[PDB]
Amino acid sequence: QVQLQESGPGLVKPSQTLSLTCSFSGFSLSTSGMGVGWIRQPSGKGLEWLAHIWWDGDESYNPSLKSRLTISKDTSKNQVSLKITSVTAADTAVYFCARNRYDPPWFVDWGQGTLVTVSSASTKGPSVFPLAPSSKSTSGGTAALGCLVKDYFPEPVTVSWNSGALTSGVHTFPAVLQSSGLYSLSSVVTVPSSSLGTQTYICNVNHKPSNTKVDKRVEP
Amino acid sequence: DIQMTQSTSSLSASVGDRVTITCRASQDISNYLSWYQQKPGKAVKLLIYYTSKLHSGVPSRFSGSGSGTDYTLTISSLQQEDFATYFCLQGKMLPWTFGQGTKLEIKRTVAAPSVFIFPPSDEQLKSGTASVVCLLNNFYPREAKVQWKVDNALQSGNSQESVTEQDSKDSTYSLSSTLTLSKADYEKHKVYACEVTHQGLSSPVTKSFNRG
Repeated sequence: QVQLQESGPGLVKPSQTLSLTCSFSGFSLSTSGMGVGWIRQPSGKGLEWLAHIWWDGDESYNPSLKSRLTISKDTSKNQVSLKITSVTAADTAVYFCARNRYDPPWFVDWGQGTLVTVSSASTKGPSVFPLAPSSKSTSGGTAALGCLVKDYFPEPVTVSWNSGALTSGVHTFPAVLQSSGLYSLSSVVTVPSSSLGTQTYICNVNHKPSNTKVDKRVEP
Repeated sequence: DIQMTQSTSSLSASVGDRVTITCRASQDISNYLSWYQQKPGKAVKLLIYYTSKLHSGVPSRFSGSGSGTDYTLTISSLQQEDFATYFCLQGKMLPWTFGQGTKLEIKRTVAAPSVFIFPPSDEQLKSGTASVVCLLNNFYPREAKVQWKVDNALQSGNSQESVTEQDSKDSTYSLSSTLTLSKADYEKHKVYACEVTHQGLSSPVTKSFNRG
């Protein structure tokens, strides 16, 4: 029933202020005992608690982020915000918001998170190339095809197949940082060779930071 | 400041196994401990709160025990959907602190990868760059060796690898390897091969193509 969603700028320059918002439904932050917390996770690392705010406005902060955090709430808008001053590459992480009722907090519901990259580098849209299925993949068996999403910054890029109608056998690989400082990824799908053929395969690419959208038809 | 520790960083366990995940607090936390499950690409979920209380909607195979400093999360009979990173959290004193996390992998039967080679598209070549892609599809265990051969010459330093998280449907992994070289260097050679070494293969499998 309860839903939480984090939102942020995605890319922030070093020394600037990062602003994050947690938008929720299914509960009220005016309900006695209610609280909302912020937790972060740097790539390949664990969970770190950052801040918390109660229904009565009482704020709690992790001293490891000393004098850099400001947690606030707007109960009439079902929103909780987090402000992080003087950001550095050490603040690059996925930011999550979570809710609890009563003390101590049992974080009962969490949002999916928002990725924040702290970098001076400019936003760049990707080029999308088809990975055409081979002439001899497996005649009357399984064929593999995909899309190469190359030279973009920052993360993330959204990849779907046939506007979300094709999910089975899909593998969207985690992006790799190239020597140029730009990301590259491949998204593949294994399908029956007999449908190559008669069924249309389109990869839908959306790089939200640059608003670069590419839908590529992948044919043999 | 309460320090939380999880002695197991990561482990693999078979479906049906009894799994034990420990958490240790630097001082008495008076049962104010909760367990969280982080599945790849999904929101974190609360499993157990106040040491042993089961969160609504969580199956009974998940149980919590402990007192003072030592706590344990038990999965009585592991299911294939249980692969995730498990975190403990203390609520005894501010600042609230988490354990480092325990990554649990599903141990399944060995499966050889299905190997596919993709030449650089005609569209990409029109930009002076050529990317050759090798796909290793649905294999177990995670460990796999990819060797790029250009006109029988072994390549080094010009390739990058990416591995997916464990598959929710069959407990396998998939791997993508990209060989990067200029269009000028791409047109100089004819044979482009991807050699795969994996536990599921009796001998290494090679997938190749002729540019023309």
